[PDB]
Order: sequence, then C-alpha cells, then structure tokens
Amino acid sequence: SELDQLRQEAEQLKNQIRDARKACADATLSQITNNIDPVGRIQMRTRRTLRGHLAKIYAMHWGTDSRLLVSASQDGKLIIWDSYTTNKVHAIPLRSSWVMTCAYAPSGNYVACGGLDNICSIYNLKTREGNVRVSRELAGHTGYLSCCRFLDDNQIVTSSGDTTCALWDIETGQQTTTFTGHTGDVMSLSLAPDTRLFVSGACDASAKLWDVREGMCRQTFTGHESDINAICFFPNGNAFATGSDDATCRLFDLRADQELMTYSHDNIICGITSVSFSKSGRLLLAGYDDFNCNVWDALKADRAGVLAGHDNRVSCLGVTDDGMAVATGSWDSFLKIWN
Amino acid sequence: SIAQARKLVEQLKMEANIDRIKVSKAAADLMAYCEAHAKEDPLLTPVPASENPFR
Amino acid sequence: QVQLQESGGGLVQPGGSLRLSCAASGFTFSNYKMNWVRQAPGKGLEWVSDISQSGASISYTGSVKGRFTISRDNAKNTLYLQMNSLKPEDTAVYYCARCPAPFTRDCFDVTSTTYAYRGQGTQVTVSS
Amino acid sequence: DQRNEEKAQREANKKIEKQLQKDKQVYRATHRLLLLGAGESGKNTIVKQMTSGIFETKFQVDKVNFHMFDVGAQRDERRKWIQCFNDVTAIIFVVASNRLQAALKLFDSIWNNKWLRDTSVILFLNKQDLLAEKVLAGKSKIEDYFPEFARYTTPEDATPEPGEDPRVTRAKYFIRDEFLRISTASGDGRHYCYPHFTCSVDTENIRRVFNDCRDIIQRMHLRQYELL
Amino acid sequence: YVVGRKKMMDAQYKCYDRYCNRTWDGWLCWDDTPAGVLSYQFCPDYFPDFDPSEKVTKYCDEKGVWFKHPENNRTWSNYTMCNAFTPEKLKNAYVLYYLAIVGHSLSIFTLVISLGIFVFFRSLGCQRVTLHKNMFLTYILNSMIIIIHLVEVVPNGELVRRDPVSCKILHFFHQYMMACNYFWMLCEGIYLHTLIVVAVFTEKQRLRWYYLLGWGFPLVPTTIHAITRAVYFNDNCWLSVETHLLYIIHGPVMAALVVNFFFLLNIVRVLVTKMRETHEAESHMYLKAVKATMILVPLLGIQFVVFPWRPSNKMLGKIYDYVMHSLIHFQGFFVATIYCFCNNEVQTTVKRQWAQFKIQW
Amino acid sequence: XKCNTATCATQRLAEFLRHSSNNFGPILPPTNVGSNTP
Repeated sequence: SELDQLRQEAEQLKNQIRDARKACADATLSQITNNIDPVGRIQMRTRRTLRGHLAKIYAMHWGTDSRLLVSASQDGKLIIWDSYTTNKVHAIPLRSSWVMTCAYAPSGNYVACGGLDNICSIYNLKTREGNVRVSRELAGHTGYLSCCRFLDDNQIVTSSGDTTCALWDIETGQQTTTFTGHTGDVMSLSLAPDTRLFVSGACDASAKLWDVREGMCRQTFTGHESDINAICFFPNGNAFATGSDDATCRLFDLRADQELMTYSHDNIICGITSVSFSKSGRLLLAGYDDFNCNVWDALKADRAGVLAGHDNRVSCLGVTDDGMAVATGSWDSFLKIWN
Repeated sequence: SIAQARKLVEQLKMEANIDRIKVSKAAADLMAYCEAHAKEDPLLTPVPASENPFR
Repeated sequence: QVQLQESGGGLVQPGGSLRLSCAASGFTFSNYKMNWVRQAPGKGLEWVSDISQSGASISYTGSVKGRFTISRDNAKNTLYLQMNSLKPEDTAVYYCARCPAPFTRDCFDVTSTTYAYRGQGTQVTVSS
Repeated sequence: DQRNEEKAQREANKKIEKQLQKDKQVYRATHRLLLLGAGESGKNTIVKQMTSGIFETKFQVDKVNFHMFDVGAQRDERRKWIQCFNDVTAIIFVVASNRLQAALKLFDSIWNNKWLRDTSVILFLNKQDLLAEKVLAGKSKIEDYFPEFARYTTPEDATPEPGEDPRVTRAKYFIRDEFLRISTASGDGRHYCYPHFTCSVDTENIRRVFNDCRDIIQRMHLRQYELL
Repeated sequence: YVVGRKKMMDAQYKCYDRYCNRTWDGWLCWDDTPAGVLSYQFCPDYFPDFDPSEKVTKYCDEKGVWFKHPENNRTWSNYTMCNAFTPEKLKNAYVLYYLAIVGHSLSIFTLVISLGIFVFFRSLGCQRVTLHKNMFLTYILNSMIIIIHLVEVVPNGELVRRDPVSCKILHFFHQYMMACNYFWMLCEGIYLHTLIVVAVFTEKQRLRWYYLLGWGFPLVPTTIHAITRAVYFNDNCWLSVETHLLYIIHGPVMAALVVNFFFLLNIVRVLVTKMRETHEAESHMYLKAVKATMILVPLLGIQFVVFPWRPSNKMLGKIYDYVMHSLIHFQGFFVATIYCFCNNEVQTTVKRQWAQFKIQW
Repeated sequence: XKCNTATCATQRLAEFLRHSSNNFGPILPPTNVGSNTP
C-alpha cells in the first residue's frame, strides 16, 4: 500500500507540529491576566429598533462611516438604513431570495450579496442615473455563498460552500486566485486591518489563515469540537476569535499559532452564530441560538453582560468602526442598536 | 478522493518550519493593546450623554 | 482537531466473529451521537448503525439486526462494533463516523462522500 | 443644513415604505415549497411538468401562487443550507423505490432538525413502476434488505387499486409505514407528513400538493386559536 | 302612589269605556265568563310590591255568580298569587344584582389587563390580535356602562322623575354598546369561519368591512328603535322593557348569534373530520372536541342561542336564572382568560420578557 | 309583546329592581290580598 506510507510520515510532522505548539505554551493567558481589575457589570440598552424586513435576517454589515448599514433577508430585499434617524435609504430587490451575506465597501459605493445561487451580486449606490442596479454578477463558485467582503472598489473576497475561497476582480469578472485546502463548507471570513491577510472558518472545526496576494495558507488553527459558524479579527490584527456550534468561543493568536482562551459556560449549550470584538478588544460580543447575545471579557473569560432583546435567534452581529454602538440582527426580521 | 492525501504532505511541511514566538510575550502584547485603547473605547467606559448620537 | 483511528478488521473466514473498536480523541465523547458506515467495493457509502448519547437508543440497518451488536463506553471514549455470522456479501471497509453537532437528535451528512469528522476506515474481507 | 437633508430623507423613506408594503402583499400570497429528493430519485420529472444553484418554479393552481425551489449543484452536505428552508410551507420529498435505506435516514434527520421541526414534509413514493416489476420479475428482492417484509401483512384499511397484484400492494404500503414509523415516533404535532403513491407519468401531482398545502394551513390556523 | 292611583283610574276609565256578568273589582275588570271556570290575566303594577309577571285568578261558580267568601259574605278574588311569590323573587333578584356587579367588575379588571398585555407587547400583533383588541375594548365599554347603569340610574327615583335628556342619551349609548358587542361576536365568528372553513389559504383579510359591521352597523337598529320609541311608545328614560319595540334591537342580535352557532357547528365538524383523518384515540378525540366547543362558546356568544327561553318551574327557573346571569356577566372574564392568560404564545412572551427584565436587573 | 330573550336578561332584572324596590329602602309590609280587598 503506497498510500499508507504517506500517511505514516505525514502524521509524524503533524505530531511534530503538536510538540512545538505545546513547547511555546510556557504559561496560559489566565495567569498573565489574573491581576487585571475586572470590567464589572455593564448595562447596554437598545437605543434604536430597525424594522421593515419581512423574512429572517441572515447577515448585516456596518458602514465605514459609522452611520449606515446594510441588512439582507430571505425575501430578496436589501435595505440600507440610517442608524442615527432610522430611515431607509435604499430598497434593492434581489434576483434570488435566498441570500446569506451582504457587505459594505470601504468607499461606500458598492454593496454585495450572495446566497443559494453560487453568484455574488454587486450593486452600486452612487450611480450617475439615479437608481440602484446590479453592476456585475460574479459567477464561478460551485457551492452556496456564505460571506463576501470588500477590499476596495476593484477587489472582493468571497467564501463559498464548495470548500474554497476566491479573490475576485470586479472589472474582468474572473477570480484571480482561488484558495483551496478546506474539507468542508466555508461559513465566514474576516480581513486583517492591514488587508494583507485574512482567515476563514469552515465546517472542519479549523480556521485557516490565508495570504491575499500569493494565495497560500500560512498557518492552520484547530481545537474546536464542531464546525465554525462565525469568525472575527482582533482590532490589533494579531489575533482572532471563532464561534462554533459546540457552544465555545475561542481566541487564537497568529504569532503564537495556538489557542489562548476559551469562552464557555455550563448553562450555555447552543451554538454561536456571530462573533465580534469591541473598539479596544477588551470586550467580546458573541451571538447565540438561545435568542441571547453574551458579552465576554476577552482578557478574563468572564461574562460581563447579556444583550437579550430578540424573540428569535441572532444571525448577524456587528460593532461600528468607532465602537459607539453594536447592531444585532436576528431571525425575527428586527435589527436592534445597542449602546 | 485520492490526490488530496498526496498534496497534504507538502502543505503540512510548509506549515511546520515557520517561526513561533513565546506565548508569554504574545499574551502581554494583547494585554498592552487592551489597556492602551481602554480610554478610547466607549463600550468599555460608558460615554456620558450629549456625546453619542443615539441619545 | 478530531480524528478517529479504529482497530480490528482484516481477512476472516465466513462466520468468524470480529470486533471493531473505534478510538476517539480531540472531543468529549459523552454528548455526541456515533455511527458506523461501510463502503462496498464498487458502491457508495452505506449506513450500518447508530447509538444515542446515553447508549440507550440503538438502531441498525435492515441487514445487520440479527448479526451485529454495538456498544459505546464513555469512560474510555471507545466505540465498539461486534461482527457475528458474516457472509461474503457484506465485505467492505468500515468507517467510524461522528455526529456533526452535540445535544441533538438529528444527524446529517454521516454517509456523505466528503465528511470532516470521519475516520480512516479499515478494510475487512470475509471469504473462503 | 439639518432641515434640508431631512426633507429629502423622509420622502425616500415614505416612498420605500409604499413600495415595500406593495411587495409584502405578494410575498404573503405565495406559498414556498422545497422539492428535495434522495439523489437520482426521479424528482426531475416533477419539476419539469410544473450557474444557478437553485431553480425557481412558479405555478398557478386555483388562483393560488406556489413557489417550488429545487437545489441543484449544491454539495451533498445539507446540514448547513437546509436551515434556510424553515419558513417554507412544506418539503416535497421524492423517494425512489441501498437507495431505500438512505432515503429514510435523510427524512429522519429532517424531521428531528430543530429548525425544520415546524416545517411539514410532503412525501412522494415515486418510481413505483420499477418496484412493481421488481417483485414480479424476481431478479431483485427487498425482504433480504428489509427482513420485516416477510412477516409483514397487508393493512386492513388499504384500498386495492384494481388490476394490481395483491403481493405488490403489501410492498408499497410497507414502505409507507416505514416512513410513517419515524414520522409518528418523534411527532409533537407541530408538523405532519403526507405519504403519496405518485407515478412518473401522471400529471395529478400538482393537485396532490395543492390539497396537502391547504391541509397544513388549516391545521396551522386551528392551532393558532388553540382549538387543536 | 298618586301615579299608581292614576294608572288604575285610567284602567277603570278604559273598562268603563269598554253565565257570570263581567265585574270590575276595583283594580281589574274581567270579560264575559260562563259558570264553572277559572279566568287568568296578568297582575297589575299599581303597587310597588305587585309583580306584573304573576297571573291573577278569578272563579265563577257553577250557579252563575262569583264566589263570596263565607266569613264576610262579600265578593273576593284570589289575588294571593301576586304577593305570594314576591319576597323570594326580591331576594333572588338582590343576589343576582350583586353577582352581576361583582362579575362585571372582575370582567373589566381582567379585560383591561388583557388589553394592556396585547397592546404593550408588539410581537403578538397580527390580524386576529386586532379583532381580539376590538373585542376586549367593546367588552370593557359595555361592562363599564352596565355597571354605571345598575349603580346610578336604576336606584335613583328622581332621575326617572326629573325626565332628563342626559339619562335618555346614556341609555341610548348603553343599547348601542350592547348591539356593538353582540355584532362584534358575529364578526369574530365570521373571521373564524373564513380562516378555517371557506378561505384556508393565507390571503390577506380586508378589515374595513369588519370594522364597519362591528361598529357602524349596530347604530342602525339603535336609531331605528329610538325613532319609533319616541313617536309611538315614549316612556320615562326609555327604561321600560314591557314594550315589543325592543325586538328592533334584539332581532338582528339573535340572527347574528344563530349564524355564530351555525359557524361553530361547521368549525367543530371540520375539526372532527381533520382529527378523524389521523388515527387517534376515540376518548382523546371526544375530549378535544368537547374542549374546543367549550372554549369557543364564550367567544361566539353561543349560550344565548342554546338557552333561548326560561321555564315555568320555580326551582328549575331559579336554576336557569342563576346559570344565565353567571354566564352572561362572567363571559368577558372567561373570554379574556381563555384568549390571553391561557394562550400559549402570550405566556411564552410574558415569561421571556420577565426573564429579560430579571437578567437586566 | 315582553323581551323573553337571553340578550334582554339584564335589562329585565334592572327594571324589576327599579319597579319593585322602593329606592333600595327598607322593605315595606306586603299589600293585603285577603277577603277585605277585591
């Protein structure tokens, strides 16, 4: 069996990698943050309740100016809100009514969407004529789209259900580099602050850090018991947090290349749907299937508060660029802004 | 599925020769960043009224 | 990183009793449903049996109810499949599968062609 | 400048509200259906009679709008994209008549899924012609795969369709109770299953899904008032 | 007293204007009567004690002359019936009035709590919740008006002596609210029948005709009745119930309640057929059908149709009176409890709000 | 005519109370129905 001998030597390197990771873990983060004073109880009330969507909200993305946001639901409707005054700006009908993602360009000119059509539809908001229409339909993915994020007006990174991620070119419509290596559906991704790198969490209970330019996976992070539903980079850009179905939120380190902390409770048994950090990274906000959002101290693993205002499970959570507010959209077609 | 087992060998070798820093400084950097931006963070320290636009 | 390497199997005479022990690591075993799946030569994946988290609810495929018995031990996180009264028809490679989510009754994609939480099967041969 | 900017914003919001309300009437009028099969189970015939990962099909029956969505080219793993179909009226399950055993496992995993607890499953036992000729020819057998069939007896309430073999009548109903065994074992009443012995050539499958959809709505309305 | 004097003087004048020869006792006068029979007519209302509903008896002897009491050898009629049954009826009526006040007060309390729950919570809102809110508001208004009437207008002799326009308009509003309640019951029954029986599919309802029938339509019987009451049978504060013109308002109400009864029967038949389509236990099926009918009776006002009239037996008549005044006056409380307190989703949302509040504090 | 209907139950009771009770005062001796009166 010439195939078997390859596995025997391959697992030795995996064993060697395991030994290296444990050697670098001289001391855990719990002892290094034992003397830090706790943040204490925090009160956060829903300042605004954005309503108007018909079907369940599946994703949302804050604007780069901390004012507008785009929310996509399962009725084929894209709504752009104004969080300050709660007035809709646009209502874009969708070709396919089974989208699971949306995005806001850093220039505020484009909005993308994708879902159970393997096609990432991109709309332009600053058209010369006046009405919002699809500018370019990016096709080439095999599985359903799960999360698409913008780099600039000419580049976009999309993660599909065919265990691959892509880096598209807007004008040409052809993907430049295709990222391979995942064994299961890719559910979420988050760009680094410098945009050089990005990680993606798939259904293999593993997160893989990719390189945007050369299209090669540098490091692989594992340790989760079940699949990963959402992921988010640390504000510093040298860490990220993953939300999984097995009801654990984990914090990883790029430089350490291993686990740092786990956020879990015996009471909590449902999976995590969305994870995001705060402005300073001290506060971690995680969504759950029990209709509640739990606020986790990212340095002490102790819950600081609970954001419970939704009648159904949350499927999207996002914190503004300046950290002034957090918007959590749930399956009850309601978006709430907490402050 | 046959080639995925053959191509995993060179994928795993490349991820094994990288350099890793000690966790002690890795966690210290995380603590330092959190304290440096603690004042700016409005969610951490509640901003007073007449400042946030959601009042 | 979950990985399930199971022992047992190999060439055996018809009717020769064998046991298939599944070793589990990387995840807690007390709250995950377990399954057994075979791959007939020249055919797709087939489902054999499953056991609940508590080990009470046991279900089998049509052709193995009177031949196979299964057990699960949580103390040593090992899953066992017992073979009795084998025939040349059922020869295949047996994979020890795992249920994608905990604290749930449904189980999806166990017999799927590409499954992340599935071990490397051991080929068993029953012939004379 | 606060007064000038707000004036245009209100008109846009009011105009969008009018357009959104109009589309809300249409969305609530149509009934969404999910056509799902066991893989090469003959479901292609149902969609035809009436690039892209989901095919959209709309047909008009008795002044009622229906919307059947068939998922094509998506990966076999349905554990992630099946949570979207938790607001559809029903799932039109098509089961080929091994392939039979794998059909039951997917149906069991759909019935017990937390999201698709409420959603009802319309079940079609298509490809009955091959099943009818399988027993008559004797080349292929099912009691070897399903040992309960030898001891199984024809149900008393079964209606004999004239011109059919009484032996194959037992085989057809045996699959129905095998699918109904899981449906009634873990059925809390929030959802139901409607087995149907359909063919690959009859055009009456449209009428069957029309009556079954009305049955679901009648039960849903009754339990909204706590009558049932 | 003087009013009673005028009534019998009026009656004597009418008799004066109008085998035993007919004899006017002094209070009533009979018609031609043959020998050997007992005559009956309604008891007059000259005195406050006299009960109009009772029957006065008069016997003509077989010899062709009226009876003379042996002790005084003078004509006397058996008027004992009116005063025989009066004190017991008064005690029963006092008990019934107290029960009505208590039941109405509890009904307003429970219904205002139910309205607060249905209004403050926006998640439960749907098409049937609007109809429930209209039901509860109408019930509260009718109960408050009835309590005010029974507490203030009925006891005060002067207001019915002063003949004020305000009392007349208050009683007109009372009748209007009663008609609105008994027609909103029919509206709810029609909504149930449309949702379940005839139009199953989720087609959006038009709640304009529903509001019209609930509120605007009950005005027509009230005005039509008031016009003919003023022209024909003008009375003191229109409080009199002796007239047959109250059927102008009580006819359409009865027709609506009969239609509601038919709708309930059809919905029960549909539910029974549906539960028969699935192989279910007979005892559980019968229990479910009985429970469905029991919880649908208060909503559709079926108790009015099922018990249309009263019997003549004293004990069974007391049973009927007590049952009717325990069902009618507590119907609002029963409806509010069944459709807001026993409701499933309302309980779940209340517990969720309580848990969220406890987590917050 | 009377009402003699379930929907008219409350009005009949209130009218009977109004006509019988002497402004909810103390009970008065019953009107004589003996041989003395007609």
